[PDB]
Amino acid sequence: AYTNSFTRGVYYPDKVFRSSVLHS
Amino acid sequence: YGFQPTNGVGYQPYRVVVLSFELLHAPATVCGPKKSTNLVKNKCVNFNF
Repeated sequence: AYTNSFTRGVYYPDKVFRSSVLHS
Repeated sequence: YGFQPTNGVGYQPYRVVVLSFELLHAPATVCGPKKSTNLVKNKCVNFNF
């Protein structure tokens, strides 16, 4: 079988805190 | 290498050590002869963390 993720597999690219900031 | 004691320099064996300091993004690790010295707060200060 195969299935569809929707919005899955997002990890914090590294340390360094951060707040409201649409960071790219 | 067939090393032999009667070899001119530049053919004698040299031992090598390569130190590589890495800092992926850890929170803290090894250091040097620091001092710790206490801290403060509310005063314009020159700091090193």
